[PDB]
Amino acid sequence: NFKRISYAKTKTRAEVRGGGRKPWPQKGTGRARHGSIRSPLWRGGGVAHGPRGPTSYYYMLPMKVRALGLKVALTVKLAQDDLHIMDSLELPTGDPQYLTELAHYRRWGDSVLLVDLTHEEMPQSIVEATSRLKTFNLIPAVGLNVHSMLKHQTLVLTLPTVAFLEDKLLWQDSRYRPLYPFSLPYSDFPR
Amino acid sequence: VKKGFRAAFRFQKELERQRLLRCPPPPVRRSEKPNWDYHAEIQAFGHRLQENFSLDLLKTAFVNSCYIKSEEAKRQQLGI
Amino acid sequence: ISRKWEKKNKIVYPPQLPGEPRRPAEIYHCRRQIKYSKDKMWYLAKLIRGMSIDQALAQLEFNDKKGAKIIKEVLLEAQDMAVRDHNVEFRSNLYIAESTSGRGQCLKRIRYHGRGRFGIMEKVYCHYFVKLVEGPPPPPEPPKTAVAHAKEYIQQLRSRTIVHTL
Amino acid sequence: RGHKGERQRGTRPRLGFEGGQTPFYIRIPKYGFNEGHSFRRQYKPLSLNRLQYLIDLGRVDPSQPIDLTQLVNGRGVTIQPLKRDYGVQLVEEGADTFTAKVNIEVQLASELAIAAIEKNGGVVTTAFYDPRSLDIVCKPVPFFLRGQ
Amino acid sequence: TKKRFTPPIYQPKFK
Amino acid sequence: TARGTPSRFLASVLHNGLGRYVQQLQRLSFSVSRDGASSRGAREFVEREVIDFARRNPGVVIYVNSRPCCVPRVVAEYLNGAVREESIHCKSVEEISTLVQKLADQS
Amino acid sequence: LTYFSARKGKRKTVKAVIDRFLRLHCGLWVRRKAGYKKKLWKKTPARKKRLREFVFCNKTQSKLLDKMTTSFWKRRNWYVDDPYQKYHDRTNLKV
Amino acid sequence: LRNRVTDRYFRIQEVLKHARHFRGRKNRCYRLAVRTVIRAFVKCTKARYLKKKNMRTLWINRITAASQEHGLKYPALIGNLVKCQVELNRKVLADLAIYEPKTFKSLAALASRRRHEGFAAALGDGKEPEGIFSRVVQYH
Amino acid sequence: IGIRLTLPPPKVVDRWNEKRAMFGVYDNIGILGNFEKHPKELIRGPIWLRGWKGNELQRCIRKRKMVGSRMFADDLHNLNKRIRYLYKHFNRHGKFR
RNA sequence: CUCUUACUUUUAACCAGUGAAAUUGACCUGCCCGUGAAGAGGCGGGCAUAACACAGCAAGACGAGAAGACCCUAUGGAGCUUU
RNA sequence: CUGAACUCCUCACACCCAAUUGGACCAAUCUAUCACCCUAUAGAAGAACUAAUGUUAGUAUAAGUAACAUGAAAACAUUCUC
RNA sequence: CCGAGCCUGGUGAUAGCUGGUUGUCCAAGAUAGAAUCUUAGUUCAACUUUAAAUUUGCCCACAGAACCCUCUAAAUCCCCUU
RNA sequence: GCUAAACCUAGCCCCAAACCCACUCCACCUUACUACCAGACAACCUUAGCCAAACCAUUUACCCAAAUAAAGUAUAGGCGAUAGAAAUUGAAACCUGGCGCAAUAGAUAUAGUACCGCAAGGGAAAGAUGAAAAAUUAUAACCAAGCAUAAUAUAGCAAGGACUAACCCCUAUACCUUCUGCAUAAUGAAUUAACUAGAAAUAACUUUGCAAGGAGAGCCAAAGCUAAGACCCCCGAAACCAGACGA
Ligand SMILES: [K+]
Ligand SMILES: [K+]
Ligand SMILES: [K+]
Ligand SMILES: [K+]
Ligand SMILES: [K+]
Ligand SMILES: [K+]
Ligand SMILES: [K+]
Ligand SMILES: [K+]
Ligand SMILES: [K+]
Ligand SMILES: [K+]
Ligand SMILES: [K+]
Ligand SMILES: [K+]
Ligand SMILES: [K+]
Ligand SMILES: [Mg+2]
Ligand SMILES: [Mg+2]
Ligand SMILES: [Mg+2]
Ligand SMILES: [Mg+2]
Ligand SMILES: [Mg+2]
Ligand SMILES: [Mg+2]
Ligand SMILES: [Mg+2]
Ligand SMILES: [Mg+2]
Ligand SMILES: [Mg+2]
Ligand SMILES: [Mg+2]
Ligand SMILES: [Mg+2]
Ligand SMILES: [Mg+2]
Ligand SMILES: [Mg+2]
Ligand SMILES: [Mg+2]
Ligand SMILES: [Mg+2]
Ligand SMILES: [Mg+2]
Ligand SMILES: [Mg+2]
Ligand SMILES: [Mg+2]
Ligand SMILES: [Mg+2]
Ligand SMILES: [Mg+2]
Ligand SMILES: [Mg+2]
Ligand SMILES: [Mg+2]
Ligand SMILES: [Mg+2]
Ligand SMILES: [Mg+2]
Ligand SMILES: [Mg+2]
Ligand SMILES: [Mg+2]
Ligand SMILES: [Mg+2]
Ligand SMILES: [Mg+2]
Ligand SMILES: [Mg+2]
Ligand SMILES: [Mg+2]
Ligand SMILES: [Mg+2]
Ligand SMILES: [Mg+2]
Ligand SMILES: [Mg+2]
Ligand SMILES: [Mg+2]
Ligand SMILES: [Mg+2]
Ligand SMILES: [Mg+2]
Ligand SMILES: [Mg+2]
Ligand SMILES: [Mg+2]
Ligand SMILES: [Mg+2]
Ligand SMILES: [Mg+2]
Ligand SMILES: [Mg+2]
Ligand SMILES: [Mg+2]
Ligand SMILES: [Mg+2]
Ligand SMILES: [Mg+2]
Repeated sequence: NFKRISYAKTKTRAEVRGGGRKPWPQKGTGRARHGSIRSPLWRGGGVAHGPRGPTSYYYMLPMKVRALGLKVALTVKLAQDDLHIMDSLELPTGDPQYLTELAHYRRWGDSVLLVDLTHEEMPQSIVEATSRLKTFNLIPAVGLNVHSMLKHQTLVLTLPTVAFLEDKLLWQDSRYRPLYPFSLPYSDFPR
Repeated sequence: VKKGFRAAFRFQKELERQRLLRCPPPPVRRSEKPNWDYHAEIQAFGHRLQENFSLDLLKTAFVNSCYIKSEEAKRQQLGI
Repeated sequence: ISRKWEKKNKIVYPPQLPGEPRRPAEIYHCRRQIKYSKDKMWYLAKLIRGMSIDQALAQLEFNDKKGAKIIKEVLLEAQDMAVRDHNVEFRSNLYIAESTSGRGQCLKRIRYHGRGRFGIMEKVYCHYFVKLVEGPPPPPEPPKTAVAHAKEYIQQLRSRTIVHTL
Repeated sequence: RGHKGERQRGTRPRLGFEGGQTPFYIRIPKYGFNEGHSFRRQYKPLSLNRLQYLIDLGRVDPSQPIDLTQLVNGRGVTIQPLKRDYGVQLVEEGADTFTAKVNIEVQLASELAIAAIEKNGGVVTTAFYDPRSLDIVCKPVPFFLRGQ
Repeated sequence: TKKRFTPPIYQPKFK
Repeated sequence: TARGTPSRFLASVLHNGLGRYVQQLQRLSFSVSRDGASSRGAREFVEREVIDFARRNPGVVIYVNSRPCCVPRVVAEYLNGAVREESIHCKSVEEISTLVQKLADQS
Repeated sequence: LTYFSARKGKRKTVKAVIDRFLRLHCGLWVRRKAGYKKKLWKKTPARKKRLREFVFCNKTQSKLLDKMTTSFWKRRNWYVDDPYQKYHDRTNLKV
Repeated sequence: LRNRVTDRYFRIQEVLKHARHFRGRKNRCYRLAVRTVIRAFVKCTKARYLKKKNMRTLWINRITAASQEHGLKYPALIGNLVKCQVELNRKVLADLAIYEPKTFKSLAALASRRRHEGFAAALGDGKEPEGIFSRVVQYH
Repeated sequence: IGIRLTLPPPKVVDRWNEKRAMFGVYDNIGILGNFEKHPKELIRGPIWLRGWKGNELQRCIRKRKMVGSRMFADDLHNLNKRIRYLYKHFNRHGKFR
């Protein structure tokens, strides 16, 4: 929801074309009294309380909270025997059928999330096997998120990725309160 | 047209019931309907009445000559 | 709009067995979009309801209403339709089983009134439905007699129980 | 919403309106409680207990001169120059337990706080930073990114 | 007691 | 409603209980789903409860058809020919155990 | 009161409250007496003595004055040599 | 997102099914039937007090009639059966007068016997002992 | 009347297409990226709504000062009228004061 | 006018054709006395009472029609006059 | 003796005040993920109508009522009456 | 429908005034008064609701609360115990 | 059994991106759409008022060239209602998407047409087979009110309790609104379908996170701080002002 923008919008009685003239005199006709033909009570009139988009739903959880949800997802995957550590994502062949028969023999699951350290150092073997599959997706370690971990049943991490995650997630557990954004120069950051 | 599926599905069920009442189907044997095991239904028959029936005998108490004669007619047509 | 009345002459019954009784023939016919009121036409369809084909044609032949000449035309063409298409041997061996009127698709015109006022008048239309059945007209039900009234009253006196007890 | 009136129709009078009689916030005379509040100088207090607590944890080293920058870098104080803050005032709370030899620079200091620092062999000096310099001394890095 | 008169209102012809 | 509904007099089936008592419940047909949260309570009733319920009622034939379904139902058939259909949708095991037993007690 | 301004979209402050009242950080509001400069020649010294005293306001008044002011006037200030510095905190208060 | 009621048909049919047996337009038009269905349910809820009341009125009328056949009045039968420790309610008494007439005459003779013993005791000053049917069984 | 007589066409959804399979990726670009980027910068849409939230009066006021000089005359006039109506409702009408 | 009457035409009613409008909470829509938001077809106590069209009448339905134009209220309007 | 929704008896129990206030559930719709004769857990919202002399459309009531219309005969040529 | 025309727009004019205000179920719940161009309204108090903290609240024994004065009033206030 | 019912497309909305911008011939400022004759007329100028202030009379926010922050601060003001900066600070930016509508919706739009008005101006309604209609004696039926099939039998808000039994017996003063109080002869409603009405700050409460620190510069802080959740309707005057159109 933090990146949701609703584009729905309706027109009020002030935005519907026409509707400036009083339909008929206030008294005498024996009919109900109306001021415009575009009021909500009318057919073709404005919407009293409708969407007034574009509307944003932006909000931010505290950094320490968002970093803690990753720890829980990584912990739940291991406790439920859904986490698998690798040394390298290099396949013998770029055949997508091999990666599928390999996840069924080891009984991984119907969906697998492959996490590599960087996007440029990804072996071409695994890049050619996951580009043609739908449930075997490959992301870099920087793109790890609770939603994709929960959608996929099995999680696969490489050894470099493990060290990468521990460094980033444990830095929140021991850090000062920010004087200025962490994107600016600091004494010991990054590394 | 209103969007949704629950009300349309629920309305089709009422139409079926209405159709059955207007045109009720002919009755059929319970064995033809689903969820039937003759051997299990005949054991309960005895236990239900608290009697120590003999299955071999009780199964022949429900077999009638008319059914035997017709059962043969079905085989003759098929040569079995 | 619905046109089910014309589809009733297309049902085909299975051949009857030798012991079964002769089945009477049923002939459905109608006329659509008649420039006439269904309320005025109802009095004509109620008249011949239950009559014979030849008696109904005689009552409609000397009636002054406009609907009479229209129904009589529908009966004459249903009579011929029966013997020609529905295997009816005698054209006089028919009686009016069902006869009613229905509302048709009507138009709307403006009727002017005084003081710049106006009304909305409708050019009325109607349908006429008739069903012919082979055979003589069923005998009318005799009026209830005193013996039946007394026989029914004593039957109510014998069906009464002791209420609100054992 | 209730029944009729201004309550149900949403036409209540403004906040403070008492129905017509001179309101409470208007029948009271005016006095200069907050006259010139935006031009008064403020100083975030720094107690000797706080300072000694920062030194015992290593967040502020007494081996080098202690100035306003080192205090901020150690999260010892939080200066708000935009809120008419002019620095820190060294207060005397925790003078008895204070035991540290430091060279601290503070914009204000009490007579007793000075004695506690000069008793242990330290030096305390008072210096003035204007609002512009005060923002630079507290956050130098954001200032070095301006090319000034 | 001002003279109060309501003028007739015709409806759309197409109806 | 009374005036908007029908009525009957108190009665029994074949003078039941006069010479001997005969259980009128004759058949029970469950329709549970292997997958589906609606059938969670029905699956646990089939694992521990239904087997012990059949031991006590040997005159009732119980059928458990596990198939895809969004609303699990239990159909009870009685000697007199009556058929009562009921839904166990999103019901706990304790709620299904008191319902099935009610069906066994009825005529 | 202006709950949403037309330029910033935020709540405004009533400046008639700022020129008459003082808010202590604890939540108390201090005021003057109505008529401490009016017709002193017909009033007694006892009445004049309690007319030039700074008094507190009640719960209903203080809740209103807090709604008529923004959060900037409720912050903790550290003015230099403030005469009301000691009154911004309560001591030995229960319940 | 525009949401509309898609199942308004079923919402009104659970009201009209209780109005099918009404008369007039309040058996098919929701606006009219809802106000008469709501009155029917209230009448049915308050009728549970009248049913119990009218039953006891019916029993008493039948007991009164069965007691006059034996020359007794309702108060003399009910009041004197309680004095004989016989706790039979109106429902049972009315059932006995219809289906067990020989037992109801025995109960009326008992009440008439206990009634006559009460008069005899009212003429004495306590010296004479209590009647045979006037004795009371004690429960400790 | 008011309810369809037939069932609608089935609603087939692919739960494993590109947009659903890769939803949520790069939401922690800051935590895991040394805070070079902020997640709000991944939001696309109106330039006056990126990484910002408000009510209709706040949204309308913000749109008028950010893209109001590029708006069509009729749309701008309606925006100003909407701001006037909302100014009166929020500041003068309601149950609470 | 006392004091009305007769005839003709229109209307009228009947047959045929065409075919509006205001109105309408639902109605299985009686009388007397009493009661009651103080004037009851609908409540209480009594009386009356098979069903049904057509033509007439105008006592009632506080009958229809127009959110009373008289009167008062609104920190509601407007026209005119003025030291 | 009759006589209540008072009280007892058998069983059960949150299950009879306007405005106002607090709380427990929920129809349908969309989205995420399940499910797969129609559901589940959550997130969202143009999210529920026996009443505004309400808006539009349909059809009744009044009512087959009010009201409307074509000079005559004949050979349809023509003539007659006004 | 000229005590001052019509159309469009400002305009969703304003209305302390009338009318209307859409699913289920349970619960608590009737109020001294002051000010006000104010008495067809509002604000404060009082009553009422929810959450929290704490300790007393209700009922009430003696003793005790005015002279001036016409009803030598029914009563109240205070109040441990219970 | 009639009348009807039902449908999914037409297109539309909000963004993004990109600046935008004609043509056959002939005719058209005179009475426009009229081939062809003596002329000289020329453009610029503070908006007001409704409303708020519970009247009203000074006054009462209206993009004006960078998001944030400084700050609703300085300051202005029947010092009332309310109005309201700057210095300074300094961010991001990949059109081809949608927890948007689906024929009373969404553009008024099938069209600014039909129609109304002298004129300015106002301003609609609606469609639905199938692969094939060069398969049209075709695409089944079942559903609103309204009628028909099928008028009616003492007595009464029309039902409920019931009953062998429809009625007969017993019990029962329609609904909403508005009121001290309505069966009231007080208001509204012929009926069916669809459409038609509670929008948010301050503080506080509840549930997480971290903790003398909290927060993804700004701000708060003598257990606080961050985040989330959860409270504020609809229709209606007579009027006022500006600019056009009309003898
Ligand atoms: K407000
Ligand atoms: K005469
Ligand atoms: K009359
Ligand atoms: K009248
Ligand atoms: K009223
Ligand atoms: K008022
Ligand atoms: K005014
Ligand atoms: K339209
Ligand atoms: K009244
Ligand atoms: K009236
Ligand atoms: K009325
Ligand atoms: K009403
Ligand atoms: K002229
Ligand atoms: Mg407008
Ligand atoms: Mg208006
Ligand atoms: Mg619209
Ligand atoms: Mg005319
Ligand atoms: Mg109201
Ligand atoms: Mg009031
Ligand atoms: Mg006629
Ligand atoms: Mg009326
Ligand atoms: Mg009377
Ligand atoms: Mg008559
Ligand atoms: Mg007359
Ligand atoms: Mg009036
Ligand atoms: Mg005025
Ligand atoms: Mg005015
Ligand atoms: Mg009793
Ligand atoms: Mg009780
Ligand atoms: Mg109880
Ligand atoms: Mg559900
Ligand atoms: Mg849900
Ligand atoms: Mg709604
Ligand atoms: Mg409706
Ligand atoms: Mg309505
Ligand atoms: Mg008439
Ligand atoms: Mg006539
Ligand atoms: Mg004529
Ligand atoms: Mg208004
Ligand atoms: Mg209660
Ligand atoms: Mg005054
Ligand atoms: Mg008052
Ligand atoms: Mg006490
Ligand atoms: Mg004003
Ligand atoms: Mg600036
Ligand atoms: Mg449209
Ligand atoms: Mg119908
Ligand atoms: Mg009666
Ligand atoms: Mg209502
Ligand atoms: Mg009154
Ligand atoms: Mg009453
Ligand atoms: Mg009446
Ligand atoms: Mg009135
Ligand atoms: Mg809100
Ligand atoms: Mg003016
Ligand atoms: Mg003018
Ligand atoms: Mg002229």
